[PDB]
Amino acid sequence: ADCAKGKIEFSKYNEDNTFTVKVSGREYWTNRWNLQPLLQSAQLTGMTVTIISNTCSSGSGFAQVKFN
Amino acid sequence: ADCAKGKIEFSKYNEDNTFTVKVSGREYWTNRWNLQPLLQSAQLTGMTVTIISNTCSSGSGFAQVKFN
Amino acid sequence: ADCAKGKIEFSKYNEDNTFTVKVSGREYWTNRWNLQPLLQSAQLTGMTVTIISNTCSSGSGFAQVKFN
Amino acid sequence: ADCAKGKIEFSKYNEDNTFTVKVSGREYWTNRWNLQPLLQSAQLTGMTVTIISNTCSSGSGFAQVKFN
Amino acid sequence: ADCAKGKIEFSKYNEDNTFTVKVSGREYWTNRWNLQPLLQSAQLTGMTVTIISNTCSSGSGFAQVKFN
Amino acid sequence: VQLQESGGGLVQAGGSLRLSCAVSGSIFRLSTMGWYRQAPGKQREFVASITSYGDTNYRDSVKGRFTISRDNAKNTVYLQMNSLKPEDTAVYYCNANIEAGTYYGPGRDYWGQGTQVTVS
Amino acid sequence: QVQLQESGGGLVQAGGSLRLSCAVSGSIFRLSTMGWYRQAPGKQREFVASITSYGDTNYRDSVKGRFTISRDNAKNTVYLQMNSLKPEDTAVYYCNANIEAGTYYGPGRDYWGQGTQVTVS
Amino acid sequence: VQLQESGGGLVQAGGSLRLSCAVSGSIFRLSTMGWYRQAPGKQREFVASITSYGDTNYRDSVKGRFTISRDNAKNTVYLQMNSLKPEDTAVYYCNANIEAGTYYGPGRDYWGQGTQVTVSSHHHHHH
Amino acid sequence: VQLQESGGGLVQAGGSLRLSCAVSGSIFRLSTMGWYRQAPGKQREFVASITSYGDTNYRDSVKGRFTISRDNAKNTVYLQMNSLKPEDTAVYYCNANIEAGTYYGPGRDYWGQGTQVTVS
Amino acid sequence: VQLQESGGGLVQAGGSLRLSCAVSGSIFRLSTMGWYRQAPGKQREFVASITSYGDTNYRDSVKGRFTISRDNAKNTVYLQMNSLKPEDTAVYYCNANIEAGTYYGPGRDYWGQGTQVTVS
Amino acid sequence: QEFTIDFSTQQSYVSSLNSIRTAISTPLEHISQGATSVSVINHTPPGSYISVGIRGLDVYQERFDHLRLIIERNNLSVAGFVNTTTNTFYRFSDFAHISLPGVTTISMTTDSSYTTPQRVAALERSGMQVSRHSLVSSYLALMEFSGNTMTREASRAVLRFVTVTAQALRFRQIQREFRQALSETAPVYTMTPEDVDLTLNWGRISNVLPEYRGEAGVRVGRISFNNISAILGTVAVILNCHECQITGDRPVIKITNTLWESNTAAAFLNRKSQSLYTTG
Repeated sequence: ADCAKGKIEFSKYNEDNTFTVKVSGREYWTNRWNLQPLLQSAQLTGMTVTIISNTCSSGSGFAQVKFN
Repeated sequence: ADCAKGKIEFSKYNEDNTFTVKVSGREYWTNRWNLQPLLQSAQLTGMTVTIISNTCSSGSGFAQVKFN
Repeated sequence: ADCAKGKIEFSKYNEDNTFTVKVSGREYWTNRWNLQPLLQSAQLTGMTVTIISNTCSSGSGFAQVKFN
Repeated sequence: ADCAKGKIEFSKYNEDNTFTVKVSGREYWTNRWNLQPLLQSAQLTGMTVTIISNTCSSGSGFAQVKFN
Repeated sequence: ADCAKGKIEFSKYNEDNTFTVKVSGREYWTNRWNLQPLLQSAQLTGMTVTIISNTCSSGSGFAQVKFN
Repeated sequence: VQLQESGGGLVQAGGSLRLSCAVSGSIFRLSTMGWYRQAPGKQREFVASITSYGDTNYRDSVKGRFTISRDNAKNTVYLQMNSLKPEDTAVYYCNANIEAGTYYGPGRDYWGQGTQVTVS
Repeated sequence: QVQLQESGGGLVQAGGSLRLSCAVSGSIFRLSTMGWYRQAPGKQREFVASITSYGDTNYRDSVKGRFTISRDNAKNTVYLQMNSLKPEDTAVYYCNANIEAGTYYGPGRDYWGQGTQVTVS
Repeated sequence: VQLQESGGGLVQAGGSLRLSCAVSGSIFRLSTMGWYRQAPGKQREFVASITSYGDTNYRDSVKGRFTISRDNAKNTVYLQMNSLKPEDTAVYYCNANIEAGTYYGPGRDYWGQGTQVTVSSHHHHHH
Repeated sequence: VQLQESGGGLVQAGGSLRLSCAVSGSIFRLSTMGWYRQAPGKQREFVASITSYGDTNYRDSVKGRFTISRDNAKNTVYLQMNSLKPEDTAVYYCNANIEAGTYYGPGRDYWGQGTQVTVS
Repeated sequence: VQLQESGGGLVQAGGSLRLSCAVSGSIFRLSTMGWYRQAPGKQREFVASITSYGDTNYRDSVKGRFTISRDNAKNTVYLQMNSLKPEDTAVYYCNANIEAGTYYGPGRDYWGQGTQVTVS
Repeated sequence: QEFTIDFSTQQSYVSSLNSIRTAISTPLEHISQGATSVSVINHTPPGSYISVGIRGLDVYQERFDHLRLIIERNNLSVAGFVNTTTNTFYRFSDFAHISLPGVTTISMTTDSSYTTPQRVAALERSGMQVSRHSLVSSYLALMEFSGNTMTREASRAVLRFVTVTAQALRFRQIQREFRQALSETAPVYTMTPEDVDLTLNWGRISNVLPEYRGEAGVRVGRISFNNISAILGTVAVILNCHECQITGDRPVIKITNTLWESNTAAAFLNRKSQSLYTTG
């Protein structure tokens, strides 16, 4: 499912070593470290990112992203 | 075999920790994490990327790429 | 708690491999290795960084950062 | 010995996880995973790379590079 | 001791996997892998690096750096 | 690191229970949460699981009847058992299983004390 | 939580055709060079055929030309089309998943299927 | 890598002790610093811990009375124990656990030697 | 992963011989290739190695007579042995040692099956 | 990987000696280098060490009299022992210890053979 | 929208290029230094073209004043070339949209993309020699042409006129180093791997330069501009950004006192820790 599609509004590095990102108006977190430097770059240059997941509410995990 | 030569239309980070990339008309995946920053970089700077596999249909895997 | 919000004035790689960062007027360090390229990126690109910890005196540790 | 000096013409990620770089008109590869982002960044940004090795012929390996 | 302040004139990847940097007029090497792409990002962007060490003579090792 | 499952006592066949598991927040987002079960005498069995990105899985005997969910804010897995059968009687163990792609060491696999569910 | 589920194969008269197939758990399919190994009664385990993530096929000489290995990365499954069999090709055939280097999962680790009987007359 | 603990000894019930534990610099900032105790014939149990970012956690029996702290300058952890009860008599061990997200050796756990706390009843000696 | 030695056999003291070792592509560029030898009776000793960037080392008693080399394209190490003395009689083993800075599998060392060199 | 030490021998009290240890280049820059001694009967004791970045440390019984240093071009460490005492008699060992922050293959601690030092 | 390029002499060449530039584009406020400027092509909607006749290469006489080049206005891409003798305009496949009145129009099989005339000719730009002789030859190569196929020597002839018209229109650097081959002695221009790298990065440079403000340096891709007078001495006219955008919405980042294409910066700030490689 395409949960959100847009620019990364902001991003948080968390104490549990997960990475949170804010797309459209909703927050999403990923526990995959590999996604950290890729996502911070998409945010740097306003790359349109699209978070994919099974649970699409704000506060949900993902481990799938399309970079446009 | 030279499977697709062109610039990366999109990238995808997958749930199984493989990276997917669209070149020419066709999707390809790699299971090599080393290639993830290298491919995101080629996508960011419009590099002509050339994807080398022994199997060329869309949905095939690769572990060898030329960056121009 | 939000300890300091601003641009990273300087940053420092330490001999115990921690990473110190100076934000607002105060110095904060982190043991998180993933945060190292993330912070240096935020510095170079002038991202607004907000540091989050449970102790906020200059010289405290943190493992949580907001990246605007 | 100094074997080649110039900009990286192309670079290639190989199936054995090594990285081939082309400086002057000759090809060199390395097994050092660390050198992968360092070299590709030098390629991306037009840095002058000088490859250093004991065997200097095209198709030779290296693990020493000067970056200007 | 602040040993050298200035911009990275050149950097070199060594065969023992350590990374050599040249600041002011002098050469310094670090064995800390984390420091390599951070030092490269600084060389490219002309960041002012101040190398910190107990021995400040050319060809001395470091494990502490300040980035401006 | 600590897993506290609760819920579940006795229920007459054809009814519903909701088990919950409180997971210590240091590893909750890092793992696919699971539920195993063990009948007296037999050996422990998969029941359901839920990855960090909401992907579910169920043993066959249970599909269509049970559903598993996460409340990511409260660090808990819920297993909703509907229209139960006598074959579902067992001790139900909460399980936390670190996903591939995040690191945490050197654990990786964590279990709860269990909770007894009886159906007659 | 990794499972290799084989199917197909049984009895067939010499000079016949059998299609073996292994369905791999999703977690490690794209990470693995899939293969087939056989064990004949009386002997130890022989390599048969294998295909990398990137479609590169390898074989044992006494099989070249006759068997062909393949992947459907969609169905997460691996095929061994066996053609023109002969009594020396009688064995228990194990499906193999072997995790590739540069995957940060567990390089070189081997997984196995339960085993399948293939007999030829 | 050394963990030097100190303080602790005899104390009448209701009194107080400050345990302190001094860690090598190599490992201090990388560690959640803990205090575990072992009462004779029982097993080593959690008492308190503070992470590198100052997040404190206590065993239920000790909330309100014990309070743990870091001094990042002196590379030491302090456990201040107030209004001690005889249930608190044990050998207290300092712990240094290397946090998820950072790395030192193959060593992910370091321990102190141990140090005896005795909480003592008013009809007892004293010494 | 395989390593196949070749060359070597009977030669007269003073004559020469060229050893060759074919290595699997998966690990050739990843390793410093070496030649070790074990005389009947004795324990296995270092003869020559060349790294991936072509730095060559030799045991003292072999300097000048033996020279090691790589054809990075045919994936093989060669050990040209000139002026063969009778002290050189031994089984020669090909050795692939993966280098600090690169990675393959859990193994860091690979050996050939050995080839015999006999000198009169 | 080789540690080869030298210097040491008989010397009268108040006298001086200079130890030196030659390290393999593959790990020399990766190491903090140390000297450890062991008396007959007693167990190994720390004497002095120097980090890759030049930070030195000494057992306080040896302060003021010994100074340790590196020569990064020769890949060697020295210990300059001045006004030796009888306390100081022992077998000295060179130590190379890989630092938190670099990586060499599975070996993280290396020792040299030993060199005898005697003070009458 | 009809102009000429006068190959008679050094100064008549730049007069032609400049007269076309002033006509096509307006200067940038913050990149001027002695009437020489970097200017941005005007909005023109949307398949607008210019026909630029090649008028020179004969020096003494007035031969070869046939053959005109069609160039789309916003692109500075060459759609095709007319043959004013036979009155037939040979347009490339990918340029179907733009049509000029009267002249016959022969849509061809192959497209204009430099990958194509390099493959079907022989030479590649970079190493490529362009002189006054090679232009006469390249002129006769296009008069002798008919069909919709594209020969080897006609693909050579377009690769040379592309380099000295639309290419040099774009980059003052190519103008300067080529105008040499026009005066007495035929010095002979050689297209260096540096001029070629400029033509590939055209669109990227275009997106960056509008945001420049006396920032000492400029950094885009593999290309560096140390001061305002290295921009000025290299780039002359740029695309209009209002192809242009690769992936972003942020055109630029100011790092220290340098203007980086934010995309080039992003492509070396996305690396993992580095100690993380040891986990292979």
